[PDB]
Amino acid sequence: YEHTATIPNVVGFPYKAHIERNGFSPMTLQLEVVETSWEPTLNLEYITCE
Amino acid sequence: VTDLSCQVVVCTHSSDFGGVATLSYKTDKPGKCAVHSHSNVATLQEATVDVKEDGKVTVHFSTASASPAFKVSVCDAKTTCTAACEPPKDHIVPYGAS
Amino acid sequence: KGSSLNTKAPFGCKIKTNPVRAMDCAVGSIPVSMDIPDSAFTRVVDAPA
Repeated sequence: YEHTATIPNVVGFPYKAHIERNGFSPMTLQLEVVETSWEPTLNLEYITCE
Repeated sequence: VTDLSCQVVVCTHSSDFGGVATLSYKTDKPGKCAVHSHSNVATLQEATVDVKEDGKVTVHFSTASASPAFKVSVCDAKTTCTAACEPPKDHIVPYGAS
Repeated sequence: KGSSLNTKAPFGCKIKTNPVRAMDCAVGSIPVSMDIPDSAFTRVVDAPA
């Protein structure tokens, strides 16, 4: 009642899992992924101009 | 009827008995058929058999024993079947018997 | 200010401004744990024959 996976994490892939247990029917599913912006723990330095 | 062809749909964990059985009773007149099955290894679901004439009369059957063999007394005969009673997901629940 | 950060980006990421987007990259997979419902599978005799 709790499966697990790991799909290709580029956007532009249909993940899908056809997992069913005994007596539950064959649980097909189709997940997709969209954008995942990186943005690390950044600290600004100098505010340079003329 | 004859040809006691049992179609055990699911071999459950399991809980309250429930599980798949289906006597493909090669019968000419469906009706009230003898249901309660001649084997204590798995507890039967129902008691009478709604006999589909030449039909898979469905039935419940619950056994918790993972090496199950269900030998029913489908009124005009016995009926042989064996399916692995595959163990369930949860841990604690209302009831079960097999 | 020469070649762009996202524009000269390797790893195929969409780079972009202040909410500093580096997204849809060609990097990493998606792990997942799916606590499936009871209602997601059909019945045991609930299926068509």
